[PDB]
Amino acid sequence: KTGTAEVSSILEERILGADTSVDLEETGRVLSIGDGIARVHGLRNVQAEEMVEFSSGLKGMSLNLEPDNVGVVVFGNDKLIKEGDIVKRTGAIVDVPVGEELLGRVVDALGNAIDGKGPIGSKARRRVGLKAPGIIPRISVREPMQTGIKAVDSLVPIGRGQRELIIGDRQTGKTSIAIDTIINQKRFNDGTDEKKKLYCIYVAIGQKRSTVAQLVKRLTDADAMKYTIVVSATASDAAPLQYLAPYSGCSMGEYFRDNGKHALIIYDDLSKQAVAYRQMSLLLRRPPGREAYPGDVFYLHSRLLERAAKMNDAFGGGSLTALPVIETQAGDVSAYIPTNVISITDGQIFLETELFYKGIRPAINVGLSVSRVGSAAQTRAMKQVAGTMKLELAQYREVAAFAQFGSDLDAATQQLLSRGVRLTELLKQGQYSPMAIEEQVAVIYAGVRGYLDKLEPSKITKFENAFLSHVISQHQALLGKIRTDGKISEESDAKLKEIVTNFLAGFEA
Amino acid sequence: FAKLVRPPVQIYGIEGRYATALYSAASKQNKLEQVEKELLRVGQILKEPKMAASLLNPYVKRSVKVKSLSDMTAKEKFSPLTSNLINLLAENGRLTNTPAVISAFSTMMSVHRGEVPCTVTTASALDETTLTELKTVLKSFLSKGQVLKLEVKIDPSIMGGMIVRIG
Amino acid sequence: TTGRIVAVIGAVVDVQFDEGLPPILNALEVQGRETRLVLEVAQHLGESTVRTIAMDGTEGLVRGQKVLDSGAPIRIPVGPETLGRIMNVIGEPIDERGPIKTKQFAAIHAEAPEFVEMSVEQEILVTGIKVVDLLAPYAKGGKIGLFGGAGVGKTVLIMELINNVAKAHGGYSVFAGVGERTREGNDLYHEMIESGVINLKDATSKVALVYGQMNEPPGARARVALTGLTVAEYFRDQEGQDVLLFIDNIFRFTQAGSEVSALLGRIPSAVGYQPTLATDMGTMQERITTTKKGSITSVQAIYVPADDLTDPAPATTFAHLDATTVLSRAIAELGIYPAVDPLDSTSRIMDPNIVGSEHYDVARGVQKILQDYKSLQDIIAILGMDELSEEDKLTVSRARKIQRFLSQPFQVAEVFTGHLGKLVPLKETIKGFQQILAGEYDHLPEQAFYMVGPIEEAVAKADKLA
Amino acid sequence: TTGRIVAVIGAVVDVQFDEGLPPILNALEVQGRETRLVLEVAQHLGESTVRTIAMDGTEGLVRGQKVLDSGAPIRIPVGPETLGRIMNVIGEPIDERGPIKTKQFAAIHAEAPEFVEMSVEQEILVTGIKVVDLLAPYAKGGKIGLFGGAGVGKTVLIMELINNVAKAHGGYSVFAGVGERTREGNDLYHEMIESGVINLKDATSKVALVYGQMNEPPGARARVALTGLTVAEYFRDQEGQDVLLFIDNIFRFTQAGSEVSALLGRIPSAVGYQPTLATDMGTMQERITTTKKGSITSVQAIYVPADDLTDPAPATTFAHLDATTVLSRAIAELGIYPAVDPLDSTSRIMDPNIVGSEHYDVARGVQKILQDYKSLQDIIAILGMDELSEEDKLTVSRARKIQRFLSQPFQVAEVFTGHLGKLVPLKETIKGFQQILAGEYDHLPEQAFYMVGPIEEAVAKADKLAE
Repeated sequence: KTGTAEVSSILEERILGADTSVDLEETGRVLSIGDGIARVHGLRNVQAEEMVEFSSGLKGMSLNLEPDNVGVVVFGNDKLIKEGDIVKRTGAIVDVPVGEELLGRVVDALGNAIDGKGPIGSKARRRVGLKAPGIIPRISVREPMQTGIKAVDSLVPIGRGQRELIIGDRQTGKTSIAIDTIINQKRFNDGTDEKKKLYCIYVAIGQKRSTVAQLVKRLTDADAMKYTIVVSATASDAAPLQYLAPYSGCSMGEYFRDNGKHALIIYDDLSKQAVAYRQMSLLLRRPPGREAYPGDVFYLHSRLLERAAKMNDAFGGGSLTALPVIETQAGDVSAYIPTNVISITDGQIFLETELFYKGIRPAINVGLSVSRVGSAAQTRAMKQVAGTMKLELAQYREVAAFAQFGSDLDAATQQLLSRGVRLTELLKQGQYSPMAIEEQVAVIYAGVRGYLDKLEPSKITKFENAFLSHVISQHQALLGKIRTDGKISEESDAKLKEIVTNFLAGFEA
Repeated sequence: FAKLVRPPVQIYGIEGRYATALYSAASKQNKLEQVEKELLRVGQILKEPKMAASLLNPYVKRSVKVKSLSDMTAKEKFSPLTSNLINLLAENGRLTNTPAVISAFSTMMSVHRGEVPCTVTTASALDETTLTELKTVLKSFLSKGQVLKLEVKIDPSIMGGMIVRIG
Repeated sequence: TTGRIVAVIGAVVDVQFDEGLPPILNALEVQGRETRLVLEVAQHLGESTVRTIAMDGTEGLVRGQKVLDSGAPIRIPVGPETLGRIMNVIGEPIDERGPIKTKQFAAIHAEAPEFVEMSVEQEILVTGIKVVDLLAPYAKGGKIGLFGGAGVGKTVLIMELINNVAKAHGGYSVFAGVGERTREGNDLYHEMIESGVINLKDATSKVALVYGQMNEPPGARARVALTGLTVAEYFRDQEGQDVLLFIDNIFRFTQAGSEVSALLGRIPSAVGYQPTLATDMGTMQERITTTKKGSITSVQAIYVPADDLTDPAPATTFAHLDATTVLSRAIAELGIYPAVDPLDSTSRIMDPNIVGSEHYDVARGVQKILQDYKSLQDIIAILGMDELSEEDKLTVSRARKIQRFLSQPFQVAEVFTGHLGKLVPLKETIKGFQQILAGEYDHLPEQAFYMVGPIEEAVAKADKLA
Repeated sequence: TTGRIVAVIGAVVDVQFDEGLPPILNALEVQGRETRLVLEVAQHLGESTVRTIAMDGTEGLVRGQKVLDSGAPIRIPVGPETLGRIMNVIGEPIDERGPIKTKQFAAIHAEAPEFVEMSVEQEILVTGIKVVDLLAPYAKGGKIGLFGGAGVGKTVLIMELINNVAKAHGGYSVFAGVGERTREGNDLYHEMIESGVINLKDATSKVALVYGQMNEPPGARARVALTGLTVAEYFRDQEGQDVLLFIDNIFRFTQAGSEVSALLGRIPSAVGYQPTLATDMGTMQERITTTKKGSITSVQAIYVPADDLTDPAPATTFAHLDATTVLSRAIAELGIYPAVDPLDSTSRIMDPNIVGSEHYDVARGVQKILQDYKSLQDIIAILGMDELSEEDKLTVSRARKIQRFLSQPFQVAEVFTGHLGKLVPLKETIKGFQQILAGEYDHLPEQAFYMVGPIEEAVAKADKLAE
């Protein structure tokens, strides 16, 4: 600024004051350009954070309203442009297309196809620049919500509207898991309780197309894509795009939320997003901070996440359940933003690879995993069996305590350990394994009531599949019932037991 | 925007980033010289405080400092784009800096085609020289002046020290 | 005076003010804003350009907007008419119940009580959580800093404290939700409604809420604190009311500040932490006392940054504390609700004079054992189940009893803990432990002490199985 | 359009163009530097000045000098004649046998191919080497990063793979020796030459070599990456080919980027990085793929600085991969080559499905045992033994056999090893370890398992090792 236009060309005419007179106000000439940062001279009158439009067609946005020029993050190329290029105002900040036809659709973060399903239709467009709802506008989470993963639904019993951190490592199947959850939502979407229909928004944040491609392919396979947006900021992305993607997502899901719908956004992951943004700030020489990160990216997110909610029905009728993902790298949440984030959600979900290495998908460090919420995010159902199990794993862990000290100190515990092992078997949960609760509790019940202590741990699982098919086939009645009861009923138990015993008996013998 | 035009000297820009504007500006429209003289004038037209010292006084509002220092006065016949650049250096506070732009400038239509080599005493004395021919010698002859020991010395001009300098 | 938007680069707004720069902290009102867009003047850059801070919403702002200075800081409603009402920083409802009908206005700053203005009164108040009384005495005017696991203990505790207190102590509370999670406020709300101590039919709530939430600029989040202070100063000074000032999170303030220092161009102190971190605090704590009229005892949530304290920020904080409750996650993990790090749920205060001399002593016995107990524990990580050199085991176990006994089930967490409420009236507490020191619990085994109210109930519970 | 070099601060060449600036990225030919000095426009610095980058170095430049835009970005020779050649960025004969006469030219730029135009979900390319496939099976056309400290036989190992595999592979391959020791490349060359796969009689080979050695000025090293890409892309799609893309080392590439980042007047980053690292990569890695038109299985050697992975750059890196070979410096340090940390070298691509469960499971048990086994290792390490559990002992030992069983010596490089110990076709692999799972072997040695091939023979060796 202090050089440019103090030096000629630019300056060289301002002198006269003849140079459109000046204008460049609803126009700009690219003052300097390099590298997706169009310092654009002019655009002078501008809104704040206006998305502007390029002579290369393209967008960039005038975030930085400087008194001279506009720091424009150009969301892309520099090989198009060469300086002085005309930037025409749009007078307008971003709002993003939103709609419900995005359900069934993979778009880029532009909310434009990449799907190669031709184009999407854009019904609505809706602000990304839209704030979070209010207290009363929210009615807190009531629901449960099944990922179809006993462990998950049990130990983090999730409702909807809920902001909750998914955290876990590098392609560790975590994402597989995340998919499986998503797969689970299918049944609800094949169900008809809208309130159990969770519209999935998979924000792919900086996640390379190839990586998307299989994955999407997987979604295709699940067909569940039909109620699913895949908001796609792949790795290739211009940073503002990757960056942008959540806010975009944010407009759409709140929309759903507000359209009564219970929306789910999977942000995978903001760790990357942040890089992109940070990078963006920093490039603007809007300097870094802790962990090189400048800090109101948190505000960005805090606010972002404040936009995820469970609406008071009078106030929205729906939910946007936010399942952010931060993919930890070495489980690292020392990671600034994780430290922050830890401070942000109403629990966070810890994954432990080791279980994974043990084979055990899931990975979980349950001990560290939390839904503080838990129960607001649940139902009667699970609690009746699960409480004890959690506790019992506490015990199991406890004798792993005394595996920080030891291997044997009680008979009981030789049993308890046995029991513990049993509980472990159940917690091995395949990837691509979406469930209904009744199964989840079902499978829990025998063992947690001891009757699977009576079996080879490896075979528990075997039982379970088999068992499942048994009831499915047989006790379909019941399955209807437990499902009816939305809980485990005395009847169901007893009958369950009876079944169980028979099944158990057939499996065990 | 424009395209590069720079009178001989020419310069480096930078407090002459303006100069260079007018090394294209003045140059173009070729009131090159009009302003060339303007500048000269300005120099002392400048030099006395007043509505100028005004700036110094931070608390005088630049806004109206321009409308005073340049309104009635610096447009006294300094205007074309000249008041506007005044009013630019004005804004851009490059007013205390302005002399140097003139300096910089003024080696411009004349001195634009200056004389450089660094030469003992009152060395070169910006003129004009044509590199194909010698011009050097001539000059020297003209004078049998300068100071050359006090002024530039037999060490440069012919190493008084060097014989010392080997050891 | 008037300003011009000349540049907005994020919430750092340079306004070139078109006229006289009045003092800083002047709230400027942006014209061309269909919001109450307060800017706080931040620096007089000179030639009437200020660096100002946006606290309100953006994206749309004209480079050229018009700013009209309120010429002073914000004036915001202060006075009792805030009770019930959930006001944001701007004193404006966010109760969504419409007006907050104080007709007294205030600059959100306030002054720092002089040396004489210490009506600071050196003694414990109580609200029945065992552990507290026991370890860390209470203060009239005092800042107690509560560290730990929000919404799993720290917050949870706060809420209980809130729960017992507002009712029990008359002299109100102020809650300033600094970067509050709307959601938690939602929840809280519903709890408050439910509890009805947020009186609304009679806005005679025993609590005022001031919120400067997550979805707000740091500037916004930062200032709700001052505001809240101003308000509370009303209740103390004016209303006598012995406010409990619940802050969640001063840390979120801290954050807002910290980013801000940078953004202000400015240098921040260590680790990036705003260098004025302390002064903000300092002055603010100095904008506290027990005045003659009242007491503002502050109850402070501190996101224990990285659960670190060593951490300069909490390092600073400590200077201002009158009690600190540092939870021990191990303890939280140890179940124990309360989830204490008792050794650091501390108060410099406590003395056999200050508390019961007994109290003190009993406590000293406890503090002692616990110190020691750890030492033994170290052997146990490498050397036991429930057996070593038994006397020594005994102390361990007792320490466990004590431990267990510290666990005080909590009603608000019949949901969270799964466990219902217990409040242990103080003697019953002291007696409880004092007895443990007296060790009759031998006759009575240990474990049942885990999560009980008075010590007996554990006895009942044990016996029924023995 | 012409510029004159106005500021040279190193090979960051500031050219002030005195008129029109072509868009950023134009390859410029400097008018004077016959030392074919391509400047790539990097920035339009403003006021018709660009920051351009010398690929090259600079000594002798007069501040002044005229630069003439080469009017495009780099045009490079492409097509098959680059096979069996050493190309640099500009495809010059570092074969040093004269040109790499092509038809085709290229902007060394290429972008990410459409997502739909990719193949969506790939199918396993088995990796031969028992340990390797087993724990990390790859995808045909996959991007594998081999994290590993270079030069630990790291490099040797890749070569050996090449040996096994690239040999075993038909299609074509692209080899990029970036930043690596010219000396090793020299030998390698001759070795390929020798191999005659670097055909001494085909301009082609089946493999094209592209080099961006360390001793170069950065741009050259940096940009050879795009180049190599362009070619391989050329072959992949155009030649429809199953390309193998060998990169040694992306690390030096990344480093090259980072190094400049500062100089580029940008901020460097954490650790000094290129803060654009991600975008660079994202876009780049996405330039990479196996589309439908061909497949590039890209084996990308990754020097990992101080083996710090944690170290953000590698932290990033991971995204780009879908198979990681994480070498354990410790294991390598045990001489044990295989040296990998395989509970760190990963593919989710191992499957009960794709890899069938047997393999898979056998692996899961393995991964497991080992994973547990390390955990103690340390404890016990100082905490010695027995007042314990000896079933653990069994696993420990077993783990150790297995451990050793992963080891296969550097077959070929008898110069380094003197040892052979072969490759294990996959069923035999599964079998091998599975048999150890059957633990029959267990009264047997440990180094029997060390540096071999087929478990049968290993067993044979066990017996033999038992004298």
